[PDB]
Amino acid sequence: WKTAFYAVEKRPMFFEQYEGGSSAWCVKYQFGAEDGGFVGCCEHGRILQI
Amino acid sequence: WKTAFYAVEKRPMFFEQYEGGSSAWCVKYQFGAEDGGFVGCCEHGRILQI
Repeated sequence: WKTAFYAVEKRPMFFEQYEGGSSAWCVKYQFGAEDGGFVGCCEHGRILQI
Repeated sequence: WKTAFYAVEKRPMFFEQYEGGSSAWCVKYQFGAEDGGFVGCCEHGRILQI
């Protein structure tokens, strides 16, 4: 797995109040994160199935 | 009435500029308050009718 697959990390989670839409009663919070992944040469590795 | 009917108050009326929906050419304002009441010993008072 040190060469079969790969994970790219860009930005961890973030939380923030969403000003606008907040009508002094319904406080609306927003959050997000960003990252991804992909495969290397998918020959190093196999899958045992029935 | 000092013991027949009770009026309960929670929050004096509050105002606030409604952020969101208010822009460089308009302003939105929003107010609210919380009050209520109930009867105490309604065996105290009496009513006169026809």
